[PDB]
Amino acid sequence: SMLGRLNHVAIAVPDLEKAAAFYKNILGAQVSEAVPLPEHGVSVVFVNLGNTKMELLHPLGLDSPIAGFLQKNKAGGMHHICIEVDNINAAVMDLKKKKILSEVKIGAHGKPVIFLHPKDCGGVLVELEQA
Amino acid sequence: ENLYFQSMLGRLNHVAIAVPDLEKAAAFYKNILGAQVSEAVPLPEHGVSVVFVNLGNTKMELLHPLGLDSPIAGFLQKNKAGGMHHICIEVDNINAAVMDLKKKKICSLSVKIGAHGKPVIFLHPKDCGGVLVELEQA
Ligand SMILES: [Co+2]
Ligand SMILES: [Co+2]
Repeated sequence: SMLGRLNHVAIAVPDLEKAAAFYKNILGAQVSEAVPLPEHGVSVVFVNLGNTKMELLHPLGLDSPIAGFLQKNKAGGMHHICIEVDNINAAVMDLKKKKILSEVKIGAHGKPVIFLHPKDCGGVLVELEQA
Repeated sequence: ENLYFQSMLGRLNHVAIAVPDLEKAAAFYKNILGAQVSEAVPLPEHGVSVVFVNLGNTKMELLHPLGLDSPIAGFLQKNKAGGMHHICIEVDNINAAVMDLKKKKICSLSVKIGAHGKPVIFLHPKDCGGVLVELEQA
């Protein structure tokens, strides 16, 4: 098998500051500072849960991919999960061979990623990232 | 970063996904993605059947309604194709946690016995950024 550990769960939030402060000051999580990533059109806050991370996303730019998501879910909502694969290239070829959204691109962690359409995943947008 | 950290929040225990078909969802993660998938476990006391997808560092729970009064039944009526439902974070002691939330004037959605036999509570997604968060005793 090529599948690995869950890298992160992504949450689109309508306010980055108040979302990060909730997990930090209400739930007592270890929370990072807001990191702007213009090449991906989001600002990210990393919530470290020990075994995995939570990514709080906020749009950065008008053509941001998650800008439309927050327009349908104005209060926020779960966006996608990220599972690691030992090799992104053999994975896509095994998925293409298995006749299974994204046309391989460098992800928000500097590693190549792809996104699977939620229809084939049970309703959840699944991002596969090179381990 | 080896900083001073005093907190009762723990590891992420699972991420829950409500699916319109348990069998076809479990088969996808097992046979398409190569994940370790459990057999369907019925939980009538909670009105769901659950399939556990073990990713090593955490688990994903694929939920399907079991009974007409299922709690995720309304979710699957709005999201017919499925969707992410909630996350579950462990706490070192559920009782000290709930009152620390009450002291912080945080109104909770739910203490009840959860799907793993341990006491749980649910926070309203408005205060969590849109995600339903379940706290369960570690
Ligand atoms: Co991501
Ligand atoms: Co749960």
